[PDB]
Amino acid sequence: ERPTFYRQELNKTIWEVPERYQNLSPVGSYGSVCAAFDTKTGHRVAVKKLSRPFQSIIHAKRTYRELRLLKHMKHENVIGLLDVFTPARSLEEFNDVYLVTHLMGADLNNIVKCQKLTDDHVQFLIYQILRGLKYIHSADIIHRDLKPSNLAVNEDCELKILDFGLAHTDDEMTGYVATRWYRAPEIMLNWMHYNQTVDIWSVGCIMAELLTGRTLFPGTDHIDQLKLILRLVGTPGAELLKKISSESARNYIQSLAQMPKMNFANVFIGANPLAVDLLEKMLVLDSDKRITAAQALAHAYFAQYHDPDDEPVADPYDQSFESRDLLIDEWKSLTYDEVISFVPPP
Ligand SMILES: Nc1ccc(N2C(=O)C=CC2=O)cc1
Ligand SMILES: [Cl-]
Ligand SMILES: [Cl-]
Ligand SMILES: [Cl-]
Ligand SMILES: [Cl-]
Ligand SMILES: [Cl-]
Ligand SMILES: [Cl-]
Ligand SMILES: [Cl-]
Ligand SMILES: [Mg+2]
Repeated sequence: ERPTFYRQELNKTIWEVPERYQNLSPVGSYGSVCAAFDTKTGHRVAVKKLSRPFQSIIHAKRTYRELRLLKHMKHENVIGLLDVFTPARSLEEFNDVYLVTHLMGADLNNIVKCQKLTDDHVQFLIYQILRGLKYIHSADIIHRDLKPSNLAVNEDCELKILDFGLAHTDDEMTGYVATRWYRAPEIMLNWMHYNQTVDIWSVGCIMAELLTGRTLFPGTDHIDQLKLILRLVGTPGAELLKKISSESARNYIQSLAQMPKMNFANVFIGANPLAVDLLEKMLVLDSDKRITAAQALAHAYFAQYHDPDDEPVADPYDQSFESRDLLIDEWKSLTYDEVISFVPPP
């Protein structure tokens, strides 16, 4: 049952993998990644070797979280797991974890910065993002890091969501950085407990950028970005203010002069009126009032692609491990069980 493994050193790293994976080629270094040819399936794949997966309790739990999430995702518009393996023959010698996915080429950044996008292209790209998000949200998963570099696109304009947020550093979110430009204001500023509605804010920012060719909220820091956001959508009323938990944050918001919501038709000049309407329903400051993924799929902007019989939901997903307090070797044994129980896709 166990395949034969072979060892090789590539760019100062030892790779020990099943014989089915051939012609390994480093492509980046979380972990290190190689492209390879999978002779069993005929696909070009990415093989990721995790770095120090069990070095702390925090790191061991994150390894388990990533493997559980990738094993669950089975949807045309979401990255899935082709294989997971370890050269260890027993739990006692278990130390390394390797993950195998389809090799991705272009991301949405390349399409946006380069090509000329018709409204038809925007419809199809945003439709596929929302189709994947309906699936993800139906399992009570929040992506939390949706942005153009985390969306893979091929020559036929087909799209996959990848790089789920496995929980970023403060330094990574500081300054003039794309890592913050797509984040909802309530999570950027820790206003309140957040939920899946943060992802719809991100879709609105991405859709705006496809329509204009320009970043919607390219702030030079957290406060500059908040000012750009409030100039477009308006300052909050008393209803949303009650929902912000920090007294200082509430005090700061009330220090700002009040501003009305702008006319989106005079911002997104020449856009399809149905695109403008959908943007007004995503980019809502109060997260309770944003449109959901399931509701957006039925919006008239997507009439040529919407098929309610081909927009599936996910199997239920048990996340109770997230509140569990375990030792390193307990998280490690749980991860080992999930490696050896993996069943490949058809
Ligand atoms: N700045 C800016 C650039 C482009 C746009 N635009 C749309 O939003 C849809 C067509 C179009 O040219 C709007 C503002
Ligand atoms: Cl093999
Ligand atoms: Cl996939
Ligand atoms: Cl090992
Ligand atoms: Cl990006
Ligand atoms: Cl005022
Ligand atoms: Cl489950
Ligand atoms: Cl421990
Ligand atoms: Mg990424």
